[PDB]
Amino acid sequence: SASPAVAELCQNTPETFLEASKLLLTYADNILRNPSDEKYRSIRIGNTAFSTRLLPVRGAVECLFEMGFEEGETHLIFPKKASVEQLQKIRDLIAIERSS
Amino acid sequence: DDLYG
Repeated sequence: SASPAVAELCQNTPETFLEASKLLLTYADNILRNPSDEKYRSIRIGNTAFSTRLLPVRGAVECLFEMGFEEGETHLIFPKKASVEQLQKIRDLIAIERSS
Repeated sequence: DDLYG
């Protein structure tokens, strides 16, 4: 498990790292723990939290892409084809760094 | 704080 996105995410300041990694864990966990709830599979690119606290942060959007999200015009979508396994892998990597 | 919509 050697993620370029997670390594980049860890290069942020402690404060920003915490803020962004927290959001990333929530996006992952909501899908992992509610796999039949479609509402957790799409994130609006213009959502205030997402656009201001996640997207501007080096490494963070790439963590979503490595999890399996795809970028549409207005949303990032976790598609039907995407494995929980790859999603879980990135969640686990980020959580280690938050405990670290 | 809504993260989705």
